[PDB]
Amino acid sequence: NLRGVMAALLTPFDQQQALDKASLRRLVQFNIQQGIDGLYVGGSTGEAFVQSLSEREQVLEIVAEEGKGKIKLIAHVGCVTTAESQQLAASAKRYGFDAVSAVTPFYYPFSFEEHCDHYRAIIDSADGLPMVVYNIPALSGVKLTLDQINTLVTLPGVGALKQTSGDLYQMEQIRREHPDLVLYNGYDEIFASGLLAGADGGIGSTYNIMGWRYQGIVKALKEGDIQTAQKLQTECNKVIDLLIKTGVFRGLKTVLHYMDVVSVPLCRKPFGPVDEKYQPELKALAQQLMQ
Amino acid sequence: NLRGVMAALLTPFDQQQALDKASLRRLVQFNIQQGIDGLYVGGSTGEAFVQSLSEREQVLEIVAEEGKGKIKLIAHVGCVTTAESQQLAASAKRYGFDAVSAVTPFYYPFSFEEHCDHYRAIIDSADGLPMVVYNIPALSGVKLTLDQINTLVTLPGVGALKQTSGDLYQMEQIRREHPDLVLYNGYDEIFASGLLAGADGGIGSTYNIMGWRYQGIVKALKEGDIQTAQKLQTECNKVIDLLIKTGVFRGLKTVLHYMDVVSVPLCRKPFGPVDEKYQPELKALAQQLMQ
Amino acid sequence: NLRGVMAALLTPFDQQQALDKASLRRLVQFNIQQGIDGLYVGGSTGEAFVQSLSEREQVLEIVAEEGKGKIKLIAHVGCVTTAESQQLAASAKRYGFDAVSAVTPFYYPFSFEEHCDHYRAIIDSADGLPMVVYNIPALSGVKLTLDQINTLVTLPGVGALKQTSGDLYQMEQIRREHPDLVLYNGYDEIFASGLLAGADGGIGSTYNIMGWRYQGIVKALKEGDIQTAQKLQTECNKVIDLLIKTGVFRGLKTVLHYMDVVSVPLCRKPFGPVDEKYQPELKALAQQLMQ
Amino acid sequence: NLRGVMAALLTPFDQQQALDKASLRRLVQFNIQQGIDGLYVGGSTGEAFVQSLSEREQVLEIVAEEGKGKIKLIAHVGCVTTAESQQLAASAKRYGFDAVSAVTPFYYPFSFEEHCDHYRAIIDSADGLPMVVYNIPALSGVKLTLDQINTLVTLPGVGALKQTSGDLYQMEQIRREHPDLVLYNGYDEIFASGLLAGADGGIGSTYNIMGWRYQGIVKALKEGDIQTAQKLQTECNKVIDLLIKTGVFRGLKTVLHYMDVVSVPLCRKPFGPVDEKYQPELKALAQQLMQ
Repeated sequence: NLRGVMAALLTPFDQQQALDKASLRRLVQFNIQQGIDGLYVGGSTGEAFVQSLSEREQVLEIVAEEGKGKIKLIAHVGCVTTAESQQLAASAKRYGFDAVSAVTPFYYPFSFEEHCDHYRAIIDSADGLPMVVYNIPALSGVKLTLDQINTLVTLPGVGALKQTSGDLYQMEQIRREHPDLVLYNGYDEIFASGLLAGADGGIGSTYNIMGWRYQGIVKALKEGDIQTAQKLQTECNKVIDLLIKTGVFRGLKTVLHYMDVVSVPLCRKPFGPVDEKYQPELKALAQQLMQ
Repeated sequence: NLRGVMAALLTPFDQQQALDKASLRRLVQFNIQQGIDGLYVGGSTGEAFVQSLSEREQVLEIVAEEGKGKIKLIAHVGCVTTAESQQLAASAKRYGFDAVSAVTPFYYPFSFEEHCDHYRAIIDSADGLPMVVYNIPALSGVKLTLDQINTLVTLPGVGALKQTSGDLYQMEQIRREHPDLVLYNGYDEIFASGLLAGADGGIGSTYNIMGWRYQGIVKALKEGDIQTAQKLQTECNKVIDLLIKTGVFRGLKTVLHYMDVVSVPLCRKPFGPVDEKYQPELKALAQQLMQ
Repeated sequence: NLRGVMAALLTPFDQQQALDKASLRRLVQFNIQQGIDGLYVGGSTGEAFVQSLSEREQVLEIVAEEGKGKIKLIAHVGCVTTAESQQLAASAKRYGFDAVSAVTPFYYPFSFEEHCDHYRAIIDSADGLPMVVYNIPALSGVKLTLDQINTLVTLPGVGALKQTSGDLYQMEQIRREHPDLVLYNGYDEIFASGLLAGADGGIGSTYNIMGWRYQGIVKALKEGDIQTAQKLQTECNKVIDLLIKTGVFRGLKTVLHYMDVVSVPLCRKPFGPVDEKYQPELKALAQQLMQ
Repeated sequence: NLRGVMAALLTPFDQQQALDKASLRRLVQFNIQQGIDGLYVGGSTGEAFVQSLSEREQVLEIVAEEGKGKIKLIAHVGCVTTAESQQLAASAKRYGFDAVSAVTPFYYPFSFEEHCDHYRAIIDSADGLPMVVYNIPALSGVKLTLDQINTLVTLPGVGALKQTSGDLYQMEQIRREHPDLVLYNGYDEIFASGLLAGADGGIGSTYNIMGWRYQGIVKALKEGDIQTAQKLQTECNKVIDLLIKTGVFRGLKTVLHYMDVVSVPLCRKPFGPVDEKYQPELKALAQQLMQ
């Protein structure tokens, strides 16, 4: 039942790179008002890999306060370490999330076997919340086969899969093998094609600023209005071109700033600031998005 | 006017692995009768890189004889040699094909300038026929930037682009920059998602045995009937699943053999024979495709 | 003067997966006694990416306690966060390490400028200790070009380069551009070839169990005995062949366990344990290394 | 006894892009006089993949005619087709070649079983002539594992391996497994390290203009003069640095032109010219290669 359009929450930092809590609550509220189905918290987009476990627990707790039962809450609880994820998995329950998630452990080369035990351990610590297996070869460098994906997605406790892959053949194969699985599209750029291939919904960072567009694409496809599904996608794509040039996280934070949601558009070092040349475009887009 | 669902044509060899002229013709006519929009001849699917120029020119002449005027005919004329490519391009004009096409020359690491001059030299020899730029990084090993792709797609005399890539963000990007461009989807497994992302047609190998499902998806999307564009794409993928186990060129030749179109389902060595274990499955496929 | 045969220190854990302090001191001392030039501490081998900052900081303290003034001591301070890296860089200075080192930040795609800034930021925090730029493309995913390596190596503060790469052409180009640069060979299996190509020392994990052999390779080549240099290199490769099968860190921790250096040969989950079939081979290896 | 330092011959063309037999004869003679142990004809360096069988068979003739008895002779006979390869294998024997060689067929993805079969067929047609497996992952994109290489290297009729990989751990596992095997180092830039890892000689393209330097490295390691072995390799590497700038084949033919050996220094298209700006240096290189 945790199927839908969900924003991969950005984590606002202040001038000295400390977590900015007011803008977090603010971004959460903004995201709710916009009409998004839920929030995926603490993932790549939430700059998790550049924060401590306690900073991560903090953000989890705050978005929980803010988000109770208004929307669906999902905690990316993953670290390279099983114990650390298990700790975050525990907090997630404590704070009342609806599920927990974890990237396939990166950097060190682990065996599929060790990946499966890792998921199992977290699911165990999640004490009840379903798991959302997180696939993203680009960043994790972990290449999974369809067989391995069938095995992972069948572990008891696993309730959904976040496909952050542009392979839409594999997308249809996964839907083919698992008709009832909540399969989420990870690349915003190909959202419409991912849904025609079998995704139920999607989790994305650009959902923070024009979430209604993606909600729009689903409506158009459900009604067979393909040309307007194509219109919304290309409009989303002209934004993604810009964001990729400016750097996605920082660029997103910038627009959100011009929308008076995020006090400081800073990402944490080693991320660098947005190039001044890009502001004109970013303010113009912040303005326009207030459509 | 190169828009359409066009079959990437297999070339039948006899028991002594020499060209089988009777089955080629049987295969041309089979396609024509299947209502395919046209044929792309002499490509990878055609085992072109395992034949001599003469053998290649021969199939050109034979399918022109059989096809000229009934359907659209594109000639894959590319070799690693520019000189040889030109020879085949001149013959394609001579034989009366509607366009000429060529893979980015592979094996040696040429430069993009080198690649541009290469297409220029052939376009020339094609003495009037539109060039179809054929992108297939997988097999060729050439990773073209979208900027690079724009330079080629706008090179004087170029009329289309065979996108054999699964990168569908890049599909919509090309469509966005070139709204009047004939863009063929190259990976059958994602045909429907390719069209949605931008392709206006496609050239694929599995069209030889089920060209109608592919033409059906085009219809279903035009209609706004996604549920059946999906039903059909999964019907195609179940086939592709099998074909990949057995070997796509030999498995297509086998299913077509059981369909009484091709005499010997042999590919040239180094390709090997279909594993007998799959013969009963392919036998079955041929049978049910006579639907 | 940070040239030499340096061991990449393993960090021993107990039954509960907590740092095993006693075994660590024992391991620090084993290396000292085996005659190694120094220790590189808190690296990949040291499972730094699977422990906390305080743990990492703990290990640095203890090894500085144990080995200060006895051998060269380089601290891997690296993290994804520049701020976390800065924290540990300041500690390394406080405990009295000789150099500070940092992997190119991973997971997120950072620009080369962002990488330079990252090193500058850490170098600043090291307040005087030189920096050993650590190039490990396979694990990190950061493909640096030679030019990029030339820039990073010329940054004020940088005194050495840890080339954990098998490209031995780039090894001599680096040596050719930088005659005074300390250039450590990162891949133990190619040690002898790496010294022939320009490396002047090396840092390696296997140095923990048979450091005396790489010392021999350095002696051999200096003395022009390529017969023993090859003799030792194949002997080392025979063990490496094994370790790769068993899993390198765990495999090495088991060998040291049978050498009575390490109490519990465990690695932190996600790593699984050594497979029972390797026990007799490792047991037998540990016994013959007592040579 | 086909252990040695073999030059991968260049194939000279005329202004018209046809063969300059006059210069080929001169090239063969120049390498002989240089002191090369043998010649490898019709490989990538001999622009074989941009030549017809007849042109390749013609080059096989003229050099057998010009160098039989004087030096060792190895005909590269590989084509993607087993048949075209077999045809050339037969001619190699006919013209009296010492050995035969074939690159792992490329472009279409073939299985290992298919590769083994291909080699057997060629081995069969060379009717007694030993086969030199030609491994070159970079240009062919065929990735063989150590086990696969072990199987190829033990196929009956196989006499040697041309290792065109910079993986010097693999070099030594091959030497370790097969102590009697003739192992040719394929990357000129790492020749000295390739030999210290296990190779007994090399087949390289830069040998045409400075083969003596490569003989000197063999002499150097033989005598345990690693210092002059290193001096020599950096001399070779500075040439390689430039050559990679100009384009290696075109650049080789140009210095050879300034050396009077090759009349016209063209490569066949798709290769373009040496950019005008390199002429001075290449001219200068040839000037100094008269050492």
